[PDB]
Amino acid sequence: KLADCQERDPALSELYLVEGDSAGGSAKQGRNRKNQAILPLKGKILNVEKARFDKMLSSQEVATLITA
DNA sequence: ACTGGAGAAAGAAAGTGAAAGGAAGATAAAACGGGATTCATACACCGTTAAATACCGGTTTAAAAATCCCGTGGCGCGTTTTAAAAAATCTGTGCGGGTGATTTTAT
Repeated sequence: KLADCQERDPALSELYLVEGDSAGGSAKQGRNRKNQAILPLKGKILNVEKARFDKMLSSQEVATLITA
């Protein structure tokens, strides 16, 4: 789901987080593809304050964010 | 000749799809054990009598009970271990409005 940029210098790159695919589609068409990236999420995210470490690890959105 | 960037080769480390097999499950056929009938047949209850046994009086005697000395092991005390049961603390889950997403078929 990641739409990456073309710059290879991390000090000149940006990342945007959006709520879902409907917002991501609109964001990808108006961005500057040279040094901007878009990563869509899915709904409300897990509350890590009330959860456990294994429960956090078993999540999918958190894993995708960590990988990104 | 020399320098530094860039592309291509070559080599080594990590991820991968496929692998007997075995303990761990699961599912049927079989052997079992516990009720409803059906009587014939052996068992329960009632008069009669010869016989076997219980009981009394007095011995006795051999065996068991009572008594004394002693020397030990089997209970008793104090202090540790160790499972077992109980109290305390975590883990899921569903109720109803909200946010955002997935898949298979025909022509």
